[PDB]
Amino acid sequence: MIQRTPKIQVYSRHPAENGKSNFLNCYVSGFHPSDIEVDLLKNGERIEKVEHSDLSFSKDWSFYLLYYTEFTPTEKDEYACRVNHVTLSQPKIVKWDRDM
Amino acid sequence: GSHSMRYFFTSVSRPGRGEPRFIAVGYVDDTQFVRFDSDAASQRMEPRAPWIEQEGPEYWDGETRKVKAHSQTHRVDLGTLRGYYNQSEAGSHTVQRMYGCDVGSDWRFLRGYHQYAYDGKDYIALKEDLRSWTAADMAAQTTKHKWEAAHVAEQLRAYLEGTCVEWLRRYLENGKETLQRTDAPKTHMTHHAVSDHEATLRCWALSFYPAEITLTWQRDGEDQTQDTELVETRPAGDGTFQKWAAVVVPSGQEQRYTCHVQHEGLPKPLTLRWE
Amino acid sequence: ILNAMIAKI
Repeated sequence: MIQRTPKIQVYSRHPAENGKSNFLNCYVSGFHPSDIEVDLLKNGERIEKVEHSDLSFSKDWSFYLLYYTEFTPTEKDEYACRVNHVTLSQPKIVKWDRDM
Repeated sequence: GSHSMRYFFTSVSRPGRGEPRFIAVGYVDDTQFVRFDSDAASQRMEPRAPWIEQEGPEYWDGETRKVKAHSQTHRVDLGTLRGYYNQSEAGSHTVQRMYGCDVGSDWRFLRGYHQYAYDGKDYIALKEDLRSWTAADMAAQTTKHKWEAAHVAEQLRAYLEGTCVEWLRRYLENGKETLQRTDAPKTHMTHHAVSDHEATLRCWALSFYPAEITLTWQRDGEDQTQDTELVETRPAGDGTFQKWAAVVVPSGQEQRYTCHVQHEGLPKPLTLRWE
Repeated sequence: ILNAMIAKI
């Protein structure tokens, strides 16, 4: 059956400023079927309190979801998004870049 | 400007794991305002925008009742579609449904939609005239004949041209501050030395609504479409959107490159240049 | 608001 790979973007809601409260976003879109596992990572460890938007889909029927959590960026803390899906043989990890 | 209202329904069978999943969401333009989740505790249609919260108990009780009637139909549809295609009970399958209406700048009916998909492919859809059906394969034609005999398109057309646009207008007036707004993009550039003889120029657009936007780069006025990295427009999570476009420029050529921003919230298109 | 009639496939 139809299987489409998720596109992954990891980014902050506001421009990253060290010491200022923000939201870390991981946006997964373009995927099919709907089962997908998304985790936000702080220095390689899974963040517990992560929320996500309500499952919706684009005109071509592929799904999109926004996972997000409050965070205060620092100079040294590294963040990333870890996504697993039927189209991925192993989890795909995208590192957060504050000018991407 | 023009406006739309859309409802999206997802139904996923869960063999051995009980009832199928069912998620419904409603949108006005790019703003979600209602949702229903079969796995959530409330078993109600729930508000997702502040301007829909003033709707009283009758609205919520009626939308809850109707959304349950959508859920029950999709629960049956999964079994029915499984039979049409001679599929086993062991596999999970997906049904999606979308319908809604478009209004133009005069806020009168412009277009109506009702689309249905099985396992990621078009299954059956109402044609633009809101009177005939487009059926993808042989199985879909059995549904088409059933819906033609039951005059399903006649009732859908009345909903799409009547109820749908009337309540769209009501939502637009009630949520005027949220739905009749435009947030212009806040724009800036970044410059990152990749190596010693080329650098990445990235044109940002932030905090804009609605999602529609055009971000392009030019070199000496010539479009750089094949040489521009363009990310998909993405939600900020606060109801606005983000997008950037980047180009790799040889060092000393930054002055040749212009970034162009077209968005409804701008008084006129932007031309940006690293200088 | 939702449509009140939902025909099964």
